[PDB]
This record gives sequence, C-alpha cells and structure tokens, in this order.
Amino acid sequence: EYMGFSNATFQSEKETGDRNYAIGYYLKEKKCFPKGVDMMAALDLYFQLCSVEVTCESGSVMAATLANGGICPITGESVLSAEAVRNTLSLMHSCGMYDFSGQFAFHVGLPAKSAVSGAILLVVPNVMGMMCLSPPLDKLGNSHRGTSFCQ
Amino acid sequence: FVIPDFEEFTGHVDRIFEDVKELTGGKVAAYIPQLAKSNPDLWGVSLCTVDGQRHSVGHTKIPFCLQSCVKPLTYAISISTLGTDYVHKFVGKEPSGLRYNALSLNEEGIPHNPMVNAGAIVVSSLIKMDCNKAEKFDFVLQYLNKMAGNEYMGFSNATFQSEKETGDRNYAIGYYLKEKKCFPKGVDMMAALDLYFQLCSVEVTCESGSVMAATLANGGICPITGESVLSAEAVRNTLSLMHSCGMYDFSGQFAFHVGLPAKSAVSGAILLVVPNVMGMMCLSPPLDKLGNSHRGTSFCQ
Amino acid sequence: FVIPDFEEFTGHVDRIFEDVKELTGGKVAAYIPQLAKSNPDLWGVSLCTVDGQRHSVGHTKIPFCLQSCVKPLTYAISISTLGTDYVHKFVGKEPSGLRYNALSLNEEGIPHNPMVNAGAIVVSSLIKMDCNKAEKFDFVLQYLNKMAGNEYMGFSNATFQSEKETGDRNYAIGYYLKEKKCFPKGVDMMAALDLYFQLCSVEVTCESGSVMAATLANGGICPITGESVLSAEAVRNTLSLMHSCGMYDFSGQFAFHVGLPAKSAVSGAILLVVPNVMGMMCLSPPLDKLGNSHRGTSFCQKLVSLFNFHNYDNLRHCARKLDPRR
Amino acid sequence: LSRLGDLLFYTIAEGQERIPIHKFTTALKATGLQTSDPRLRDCMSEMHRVVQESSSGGLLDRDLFRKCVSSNIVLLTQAFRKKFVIPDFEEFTGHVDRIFEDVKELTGGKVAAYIPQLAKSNPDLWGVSLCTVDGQRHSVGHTKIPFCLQSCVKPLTYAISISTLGTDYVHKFVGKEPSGLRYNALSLNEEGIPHNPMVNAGAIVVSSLIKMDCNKAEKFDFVLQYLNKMAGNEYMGFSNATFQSEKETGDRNYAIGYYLKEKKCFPKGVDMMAALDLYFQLCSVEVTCESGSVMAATLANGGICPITGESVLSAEAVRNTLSLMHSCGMYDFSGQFAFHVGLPAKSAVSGAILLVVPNVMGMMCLSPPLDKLGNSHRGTSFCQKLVSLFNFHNYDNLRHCARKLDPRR
Ligand SMILES: NC(=O)CC[C@H](N)C(=O)O
Ligand SMILES: NC(=O)CC[C@H](N)C(=O)O
Ligand SMILES: NC(=O)CC[C@H](N)C(=O)O
Ligand SMILES: NC(=O)CC[C@H](N)C(=O)O
Repeated sequence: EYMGFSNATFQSEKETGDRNYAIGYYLKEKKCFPKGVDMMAALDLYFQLCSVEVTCESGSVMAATLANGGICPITGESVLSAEAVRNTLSLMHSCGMYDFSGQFAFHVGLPAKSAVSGAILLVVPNVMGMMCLSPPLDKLGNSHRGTSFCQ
Repeated sequence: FVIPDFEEFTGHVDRIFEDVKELTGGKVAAYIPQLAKSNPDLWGVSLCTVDGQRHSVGHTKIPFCLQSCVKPLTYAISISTLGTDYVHKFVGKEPSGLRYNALSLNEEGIPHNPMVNAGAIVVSSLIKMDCNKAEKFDFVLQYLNKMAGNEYMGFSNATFQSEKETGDRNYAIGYYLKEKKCFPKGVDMMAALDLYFQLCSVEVTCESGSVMAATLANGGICPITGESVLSAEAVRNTLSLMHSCGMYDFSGQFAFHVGLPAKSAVSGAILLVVPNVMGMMCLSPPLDKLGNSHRGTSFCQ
Repeated sequence: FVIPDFEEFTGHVDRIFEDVKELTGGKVAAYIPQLAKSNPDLWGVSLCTVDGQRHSVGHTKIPFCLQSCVKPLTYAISISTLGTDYVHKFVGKEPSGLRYNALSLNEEGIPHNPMVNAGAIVVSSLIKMDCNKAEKFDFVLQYLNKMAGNEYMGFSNATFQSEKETGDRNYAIGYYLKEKKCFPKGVDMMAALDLYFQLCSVEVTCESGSVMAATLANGGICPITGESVLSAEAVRNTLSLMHSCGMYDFSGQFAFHVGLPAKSAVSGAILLVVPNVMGMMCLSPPLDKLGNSHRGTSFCQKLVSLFNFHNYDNLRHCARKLDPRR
Repeated sequence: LSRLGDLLFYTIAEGQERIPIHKFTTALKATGLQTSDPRLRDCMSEMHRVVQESSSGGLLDRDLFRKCVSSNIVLLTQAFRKKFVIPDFEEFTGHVDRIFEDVKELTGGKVAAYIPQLAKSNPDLWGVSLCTVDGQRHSVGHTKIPFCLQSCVKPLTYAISISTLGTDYVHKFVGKEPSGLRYNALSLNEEGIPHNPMVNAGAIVVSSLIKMDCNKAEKFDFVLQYLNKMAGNEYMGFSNATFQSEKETGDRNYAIGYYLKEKKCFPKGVDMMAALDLYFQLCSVEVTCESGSVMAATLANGGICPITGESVLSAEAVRNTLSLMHSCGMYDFSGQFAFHVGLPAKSAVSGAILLVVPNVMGMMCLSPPLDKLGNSHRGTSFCQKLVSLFNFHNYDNLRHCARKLDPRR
C-alpha cells in the first residue's frame, strides 16, 4: 500500500530533534549499543524511519498484520514470525503509549502505539487492526480525539 | 612581602611533600584513552605568593592538561567582559549536588553553577559569540597567557582529539542544553562545546599554573608582571563559586577541612588558592572516587 | 574595640534599615499555621560585636521561634561533646541542593549534612541518647542559655504543638532514617525526632539572638559573659557548614553576594555571622520562594556591599567600602 | 688503547699554572656545540652536589674530572681538536651573520590570503638557525618565536610512513614526479594517484597511511613521538589557533580530500576525514627555528638525530625523501630553487624553509612574507646567497675550480 517519506519532517527532526541527540550520545557513553556499531548511523536511521509516510488505510493494514499473527491478511505472506508479534503486542500493551500505557490498558485494554503525528496504531488481536489520526495531542503525547475514540 | 620567612616555608612544604608521597591513590581516569598514558607516580607542587616568591618541589615541570581547572578562568574571563548580571542570566550560581557530569538543570531551567560540565559549556558559549573559532580560542588564550605571566602555555592535541572523539557525555550535555534553550539566541552549540574541549586541553606546568592561581589570590593582578587581567568583581565571583562548587561533590569535606577556594581536574591538577597570600597548584594523576587527586587533596588538607 | 566610632557604624545600619523597610515579600508560611499568624509588617535587626559592643533597631523585642537557627547550635553541642570523628559517621558534610525537606540520603547512606532536616534529626539524636526526654531538652537548653549569656530564652508551646500535629514531612523523614538504619544503636527515633521539634520551637528575641552568632563569631567564648561554651573546633566545624549549607539551595546565592555564614528559618530569622567582627540576627516573617526572609536577605546583601565583610574582599584595593576595622 | 685525556687537558689549557673558575663557565661555548646537549648532561649533573663538601670550596680539580668523564671521552676529543666536519666555525658563523644583515632589507608581500591566524603574524620577523650533522649550532635573529610547521611536516611525515611500511607500499598510492600545478593541484597523474607526496593531494594520502587501524589520538601521538626524536626533544608544540583555522576556512584541502575519495585512491577501509584531520594536525605543529633546525639536520644525516644519536629514520627513508624534496619540495619554484640553490628545501606559507645540506648541515629560516608562488621572499634570498658563498651546490667542487673558500683544508 502507500508508503512514502516526509523529507520535510525528516529535516525538521534532524535539525530540531535535539533530545534524541542527547540520548544517542548518552547511550554511547554507557556502551548500550553492540560492539563495533556506529551510533550516528543508528540514530540517523531512527530519524529516517520516524519520517516514513503512510495513510490511515496503509496503517490499518499495517496494524492488521500484527493482529493476524504477523501474516498480512490481504497478501498472506509470512512476513513476520509468531514470536515477533507476541513479543511486540505484549510490549505495546504495557509500553505502547509510555505514561498513558496505563489509563489505556485500563480503559481500552488493547495494544496501541501512539505518535506525535496524531496516529494511534490500534490493534485488536485475532480480529483487526486500526489506525486513528488526529494531530491534536494531550499532555502525555497521545492524540486526544484518537484516544477518546478508542475508549 | 606577605611571607617574609619563605625559606622556612619551603622547609615545611617539602617535608609534607615527602610525607604524602608514600600514599597510593585511586583510579587514574582510564575512561578517556589519553589520560591513562600518564605515569601515576608524578607528584609535584608549586606556589606563587602575591609578591612573586616561588618555590617548586618534584615534577612541577612535566606538562599536563587543565581538564577542569580552566572553568574558573573562563568564568572570570566572561564576568570581566560582559558583567555579572548578563552572565548569570544564563547560568546559575549555586551548587548542584550531583557529579560534574550532572546531565540535569535546576528549577529555573539553567545550569546549576559555572563549574559543572553543563555550566562550563554555557560560559564558554558566552565568549565572543559573534566571531569564528580561531578568534574565540585566541581571545581566551590571550588572557590565560597574561594570567600566567607569559609562562609556558601549551596545547596537547593528543588529549583534545582523544576527548573530542570519546567525550560522549559532554556531547549529551551539549545537546541537552540546546534542547532546553540554554544558549543565547543565534549561538551554535557545537562551537561552544568545541571551544570547551579546546580550553580543557590547554597544557600547563605547575609553574605556569601556580602563577595562574596566584592571580586570583592577588585579585586580577599577576604578581610577576603587574598586569590587570581581571576585574576585582570577576575574581571575587570566581573564588565564591570555586569555593562552594570547585571540587564538585567533594566541595564539602574540603571547605569543611581546608576551607580554601580550589578547583580539581581529572588530570590530577588542584588549582589551590589562598586569598591575599599566594596561589598553589598540585599535580598528581591518580584520582579519587569523586574526581580529584588522592595525593593532592590529602596534601591540601 | 574592633568597631570604633560606633555612632558612624550604627548610623549606616539605620539608613539601610529604613531602605529595606519598603520592600515586601509574601508567603509567610505555607505550613505550621501558628507561624502564619505572625505579622507580615514586622521587621527587626540586631547585632553584637565580639567584644559586647551591641546595637539593635526595629522590632528586636518581639519573641520569635528559633526554627532551623538552632541547627548550627545543636550541631555544635554534639560536635564538641562527642568529637568531630564520631558525629560525622552518621551525617555527611556536603550540600544537597534538594531543599531542606529532602527525603534523600547521600551515596554512602547518611544524610547529606547537619543543616538539612534529615541531618538535623540525626544530630539531635546524638545528644545524650541514654537520658530521658526532659534531660535531653534541658541539656541543650543549658548550653543554649550559656550561648546567649543568660538572655531571654522562652519556648513557644503554641508553635511546638503545631509542627507536631501538622508537621508530617519531618515524620516521613524520621521514619525514612529508621528504615535505612542510620541512627546509633539502641536509640528511639521518635524521642530524637521530638527533641528536634522542641529545639526548633525555642523562642528568642533578636537582641538575645544576636548574642548567639557573636558567641560563634568568636572562638566559642561568649562575648557578653566571656565564658567558654563551645570548643574552638566546634565553631570552625559549624561555621564551615553554615557557609556552604546554611541557606540550603540559596546557599550559593547567599555565599556569592554575602559570603558569610548565615542560617535560614521559616520564622524569618537569619543568623548572620561576621567572623571576628560581630553577630547579626535579622527578622522578617515573610519569606521568598526558597525559604528565606525577603527583608533579612536584602539587609544582609546591602550591608556586605558597604562594609567589606565579604569573605573575598580586600584582594588588593577593591572599592573603599568604609574602614575595615582599621 | 691508553687514555690520553690527561695530556689532552694540558693542550686544552693555555699553559699557565692556574686559571680562574669564572673564565671556564663563560666563553666555553665559542666552539658552537651548546652546553645543553644531552650527551654532556652527565658532566653538569654531578658537579652541583660535590661542591658543598669538597674541602676546596670552588675547585673542580683535574684528577676528579678525568675519572667521572670516562664513557663520553670520545666526543670531547673531536670537539676541541677541530676534527668536526665544519672547523673554523667562527668564520662560518661570521659569514652567515653578514648575509643575515644584508638580506634583512628585502620585503615581499602577500603574507597570507587565507588561514587568518597566519595573517596576524609580524611581517618584519626574520631569523635563521643551523645545526650541523655533529650538533654544532648557531642561531641569530628571531629564532625563539614559535611558528607553525605547515608543509614542512610533509617531508617528515613521508619519512615516517616509508620507514615503517616500506618503499613499495607507500608509493602504490602516491607518485614521485613533480606536477607543476601549484601545491593545491586538484589533479592526479596518468595512473590515477597524486603526483608526489609534497603536493596537498599526496600529503593527505601519505598522512592516511600512518596507523590506519588506530584511533585519532594514537595516530597523532605516533607521529609526534618521532618528531620529538627527530628534533632531539627540543621545543615542539601545537598551535590550536591555527588548527582551528585551516579547518573552518581551509576549503581547498577539503575539495582535494573529497576529490581523492572520489577516485578511490585511498587504502581499504580508511576514512578521508580522519586522514585529512591528521593532515591539519601535523600542519599545525609549531616549532622554533632553533628546534626546527635539528629537524632537517636529522635527515641531513642518514636518519639519525645528530644531538642524541638515536636511529629514528631508515637511511632509505632519508635517501628517498631527500631525492623527492629536491624536485618536488617547493612546487613550481623547485626548478628555480634547484637552478640557483640545488639543495633539498621545503616551503611553507608560514615562512618556513626546511633547508638541508646532506653530510654538512641543516638550516631553518623564518619569514612570514611570501612571494607569488607561496615561498618566503627573504628566506629564498638567503638560500640563493648562501650557496653562492659556501659552494653547497650539488654540482660544484669539480676538481680544483677557483679558491672558493677553504677547500676542506
Ligand atoms: N511519539 C513519539 O515517540 C515521538 C518521537 C519523536 N521522534 C521525538 O523524538 O520526539
Ligand atoms: N571534571 C573534569 O576534570 C573533566 C573535564 C572535562 N572537560 C570533562 O568533562 O570530561
Ligand atoms: N526553616 C525550616 O526549614 C523549617 C523547618 C521546620 N520548622 C522543622 O521543624 O523541621
Ligand atoms: N603551501 C603550503 O605551505 C600549504 C599550506 C597548508 N598546508 C594549506 O594547504 O593550507
């Protein structure tokens, strides 16, 4: 499905994503990365991936892949292993939305991943996947309309 | 002169020098590659009265870096040029309580003091922010030479490249400060951080730095050249921070026991100051737990 | 005497006294409702030269509680009667930079310094732990009376019953210290915690308060009576902590602009000390955000800028700043 | 076999029964060989402690001196018997001083269009120093002012690589022929490598060969240790002011580095920036004419520092770099220099000329003013004049020629 790249956002985050640079150098001092691994290339890739563009239709299928045991429903390819999905969903439930991981497992109970672009990659295991877009965010860095819709 | 009996004074200094030479020390600061190269047995002391009396025992002439002893100097340089209110509008003036790394800021959103790594970058950011890198270092080096009475004022690019390629924590603080709007508008972070690494890598002997500390004791007048390098208020501020913030966490246990304005460094330097009397500097590489030389700090006590 | 021409010296203080009188702060005391009842328009100062030469202008006749200004004293009681080595086994000697409540211990598990509330409880626990509660209070009171030269020394029971029914952070600190086992063996924490409240609730006038801070401006010997209250090492030990830890977070700011050992207090007291010169005790109930009197801090700031009392003046020439005791 | 030092002292003395102590400390350096050499350091060390308890209170005595100076006996014999390779050193320095005065009148121009930290230097700064292959030294003028070693480390750093990596590995990546296209020279030879190590395009590549596996600190630290041994542990610093210049504003070098990386002319798995950064660091090393004269006297010899006698450079390294500085050291002006001077010299925008006279001596001039091609105006004149009055040209001393000063007699 649609898969682009917001270079404008990519350049807005490289030049202004100052906290993400502190973490990269903070990690580098603690030897958190593997041996013989450049942090700048790894940090840069994180900026690139965060800039990937999709639509809600593309995101919904992207979430449905996690729902259907890491097998995309509309192509059927075994793109992801069963262990990857179980590990991924079990972490979005407890770590998907950071501080709002609670108050979402509490009110919604589903593994959903929030973003500052308004998206909420909502996953219903063995049923469907859903992505809700609304740029307006609340204090905890989650979309307000999206999380109200989920509840 | 302020010490008429200087001949007997050296009789006590050398006795204490040999008294503490038997002690061992802690780690030798191996977390940056270059400083591990130093021989931990180096031990020397130099002093300079505000009249010009000078004595040296040990390895005083072996060069070493002002890895953190340049923070009071660059601070005094900034205060003397821009004014107290302007400088401290960007950097606090109170002790932090954490280590010198201290990737954190006070309630106001500015670094705690001009002696922690976060504050040393900001004061380095304030030195002639509208010029290029060569002029920035030359402006600071010019006063440092005058502080030292035109003594040996060198540079150790081996350390500068070692730190610039390995000092990742200082990069974390630099990008943390830039994210919190801790720099004046239109000022680049990397230029300030790079300048801070350059100042940290300035190489001085104990003789060069003993007169450099005696300037602060003499209050902005180099005793052996009659200069007027620093304003009276600038040194009064530097000694007020270097007292309560000079040795980081060990500021207590030093103000308690020694009660003098001193500044430590990971290279073993201790830029001791005795106001209205003299300025002393001690070199001993092997550090202690909180980032100061075991022999030097015990010698001061 | 160390201050000749006393008329000239006091005259300058009087002019500064009126100048600071216009400034108004706020937030007298969020807690201890008994302290929130004090008059915000109350402002008094007093001094006592190391040789008895004393002056006082303002509201120096109104008793006020000695909250957190007895910490440098009660520390001096323990440091002299138990030595420096024993006392600092249980309390550090470095600033915390985390306010005075500061439910936080240093790296090695002991409270940061005697001046924070966590350290004042421990040092208060060291004073005659084998005796009963009446004797523990009386033991410190006898030295406290001797420090002030048998001047006025009351006890505001109104403020002591407050700070105990409503003073809960001190209890949380007290039980926190018990969990970490940073008390001497065979000691009841509650008895030591209660002793801290009582010492805090002692009330003195500025005129009597200025006698204190002139005792320890000297080498412990009282200026009025000439007695020998505290050991000379005790005064050095506590002064070196008041400079670094006296005002808590504001210690750096105070040491920068004033550079004298001063101890803050929620009652508005500031036990300012000028070593080998005199001892000051300002009073202004309204505080700043950091727990310091707005008028008292302003007076200390202005006085140092005119009298050369800073720790790092007289470098070569500096400003004139009047005659420095010569 | 017998040690004739006892009779040698009688020759050293003027023949009188006594001599004041004051006359021995002073006026003894007239022979050129300084009193600060490490070789004779042992003599000065011991005498300082024996004076307190000697029952003479100011007498060194002959018997005591002979016993202590035992292992270093051979060196002193050549010094005072005038058996060095340059005798009558007073006349040699006397002529040198004369041209130093005469050449001082000249004035060039265009001190530095770029590297602003070089444009701040005093145009009227002029000095020279020479340290013969035997360590005999004489300096006059402003020799004590540190100056950057830009483009003088190129012959040295080339010698470092070859002596540690072989002649065939180094020259796989850099040619050995002059280019005649200035020192910047964004151009490669027919076989796709920089024309010679002396141009900027080659100096970066040879700088890339020095410990390509180590980190930045050790790469610089490796070379600086050799440069200390080459200079005999004389003054050797690092001008960070000029290193921060030539890196923010030195842009033609960056183009060469990226141009070279484009042609894949670096070794395998080597970062151009790390090699280019080292080129700026080596270029930024500051040395005085007095200290920098021992350099160009180390490689005037067969790779041994004349002062300490340490073996620092392979004789093949010195032979190769000397054969290379002659035709490529001074860029376009190499032919003009080789025509009138005919000596291995290396230019610099900081006024330095690393003059070399193999088997004889090695000089180091200093004149911040430049000529059009990037060579010091005053320094070049001294070399041209000096050769015309000392026969240092390679193709002189045919059989008898004219008198031409003393012909080794
Ligand atoms: N929602 C998010 O995790 C936003 C990530 C974003 N790249 C940031 O650094 O702030
Ligand atoms: N406190 C120190 O001595 C270290 C100084 C050095 N600039 C660093 O932060 O690594
Ligand atoms: N000055 C203060 O910090 C007040 C302390 C508080 N009254 C107590 O008893 O602990
Ligand atoms: N001609 C030279 O000496 C070159 C100077 C210096 N290496 C530069 O390229 O800027």
